[PDB]
Amino acid sequence: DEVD
Amino acid sequence: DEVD
Amino acid sequence: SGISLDNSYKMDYPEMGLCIIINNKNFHKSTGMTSRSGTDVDAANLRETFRNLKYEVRNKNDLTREEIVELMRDVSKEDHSKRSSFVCVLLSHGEEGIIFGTNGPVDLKKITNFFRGDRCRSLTGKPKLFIIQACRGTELDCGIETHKIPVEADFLYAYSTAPGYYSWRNSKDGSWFIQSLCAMLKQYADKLEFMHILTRVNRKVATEFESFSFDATFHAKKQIPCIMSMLTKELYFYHH
Amino acid sequence: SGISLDNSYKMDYPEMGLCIIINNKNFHKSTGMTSRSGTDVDAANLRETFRNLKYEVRNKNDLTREEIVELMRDVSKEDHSKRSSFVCVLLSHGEEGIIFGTNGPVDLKKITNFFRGDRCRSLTGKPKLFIIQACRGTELDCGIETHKIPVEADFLYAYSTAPGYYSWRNSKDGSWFIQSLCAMLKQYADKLEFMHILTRVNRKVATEFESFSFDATFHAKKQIPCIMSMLTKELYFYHH
Repeated sequence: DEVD
Repeated sequence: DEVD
Repeated sequence: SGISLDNSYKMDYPEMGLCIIINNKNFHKSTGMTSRSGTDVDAANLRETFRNLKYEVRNKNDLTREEIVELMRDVSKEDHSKRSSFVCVLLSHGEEGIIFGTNGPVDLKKITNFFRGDRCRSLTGKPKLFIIQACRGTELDCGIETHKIPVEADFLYAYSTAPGYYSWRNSKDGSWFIQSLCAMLKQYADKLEFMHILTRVNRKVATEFESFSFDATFHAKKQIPCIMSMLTKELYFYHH
Repeated sequence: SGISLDNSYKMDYPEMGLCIIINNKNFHKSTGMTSRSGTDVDAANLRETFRNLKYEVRNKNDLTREEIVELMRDVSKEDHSKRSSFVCVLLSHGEEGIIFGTNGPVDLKKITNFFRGDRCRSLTGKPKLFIIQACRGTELDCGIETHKIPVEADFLYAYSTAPGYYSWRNSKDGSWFIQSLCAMLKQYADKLEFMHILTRVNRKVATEFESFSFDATFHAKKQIPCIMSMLTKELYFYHH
C-alpha cells in the first residue's frame, strides 16, 4: 500500500 | 435575481 | 429467511431524523453582507417538504458563527440511535468551503466534522445529508444555446452550484436550487432513489432558470448544482 | 407515437465515444515524485473494462504537463457528433485541484474546460466523465470500527478519494478505487444506472480495503471515494  |  | 440484499440504507427506524434548517437572512452591518431576500420562501418550502417526509424539522434564523458551531456541536451530541438519517440545510452567503454566520464565516469542514463516523456514533453508518444554498465563489456561467468504515463515509453534500461559482436566489420566488429541490422531492420522494431525484434537480435548475439583470455582467447567466456523494448505499425516503 | 420520457442520456449513437487513459507511472527526477507501482495494473484493467463497454480506448503513458494539455485540447477539437459520451481517466500523483504530468502539475480545471458545453459543441448535452485516481491532499482517514444550458453541465467527476485526502494504491493489485470501479462496471454496467454503480464502488472501497504499513502514521487507514455529479440525466451504458 502506497499513497499517490 | 440576486447572488448569494 | 430467503436471500437478502443490503444495497439501501435502513430507513425504517422509528424516526426519519432531524432536519436542521439554518436560514441566515440578515447580517451584521459591520460584515457588509447584503440581506438575502427570498430566503424565507426557501426556509418555509424546506420546512413543509421535509415535514411531509416525516423529518423532525428545526428552523433557526439569523445565527452568528458562534451559534452555528454551538448548534451543530449540540445536535451532534444528541442520541440519534432511533433516527434513520440526519439532514442539515444551510441558507446563507458563502464562498468555497465557507458559509456565513451573521457576523462572519464558518468553515463547512468544521460543521460536518461533528458528524464524522467516529465523532457521532449514533449516526455511524447512517446517511448525513448537507444541503447548501450559498455561493462557492464569484464565477458566472454564461451558458450555451442548445471492520472499519471511513470517518468521511455516508455524507452527501447537495450543493446548489458548481465549485467556484455564484449561486442564484430570486427575491420573490426563492433560490433556484431550493425551489427545484423541494419540487422534485414533492414529486419523486415516494418513487425514486435520492441521487436520481437530485439529478432531476440538476436538470430543472440547468434548463428552467436564467438570470435577468440590468447589469450586463450578471445578465443571462446559468447555474448547475453539484451533487457530492460519499454515500455507500442507495437512499430512499420511503420504506417497505 | 406514444408518451415519451427524457430522463436518460441518449447512449445509442453509432459510437459510445472515446476513453482516454492517461497513465503516469514514471516522473522526471527533478520533480522528486516517486514512481507509481501498480498503475499499469489499473491501466490494463481500465482498458479491458471500457473495451467491453464499447469505448474507443486510447492509452497514453508518462505524459508531461505540456503533452497532457495538448492531448486534451486536440481531443476536444475532434468531431464527437457520432459519439454518445466522453471518458477521461487520469492516473497520477495529485493534490487538490491538480494532477501531475511527469514534469509538473496540470490544473484539472484547465483539462476539463476544453470540454465545456460552449467549447466542445459536438459534446454539448452529452455526458463527460472524468475518473481521477490521484491524491487530493495529505489527510488520512483513521476510520471507525462498526434555451441555454450551463457550460459546466453534463460533467461527472468520479474522484478516488474525499477532498483533502491521500488516495491509496497497492503496488501489486492496483489502486483501491480503480480495482473497485472496474469490478463494479464489469458486474453492473448491463444492470444499473451509473450513479448506483459508483455508489457500490464507494461501498467496496470503504469496506474491503484498509492500509497496512510498517509506519504507524500510514497504517490502518481507510478511504471513501467522492462522486461529484453535474449530470442532468440518468446514465446507462446499455441501450434498448
